[PDB]
Amino acid sequence: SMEQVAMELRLTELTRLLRSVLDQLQDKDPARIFAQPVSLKEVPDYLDHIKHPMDFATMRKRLEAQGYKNLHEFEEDFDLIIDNCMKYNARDTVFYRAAVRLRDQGGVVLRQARREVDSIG
Repeated sequence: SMEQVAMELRLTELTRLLRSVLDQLQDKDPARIFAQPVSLKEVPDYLDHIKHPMDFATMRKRLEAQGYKNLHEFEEDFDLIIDNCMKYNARDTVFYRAAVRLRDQGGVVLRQARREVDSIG
């Protein structure tokens, strides 16, 4: 139907905006701490601690299958990256501190993305 096509054009445009948002978020992680999944070879107990792992590569695979229906879903996954790290790692670590910085800096980007998703519809 033409209605289905139009919904698909909206999904595609959301996907384009989310890709730019994701690049901007990942620049706030110049150390690449959050680039890839936590390795189960190197942290074999990780899944006893963290139930829903997340990382930027995993987000990127989802995005390119147009798997985010809205910004809420995308923010949930970004929040998991930060929140998993701040539970698994202690306050006095390079990992926890990188999370806090990504959160603070990413909040700016997300504040305007929420306005752009609303605005462009």
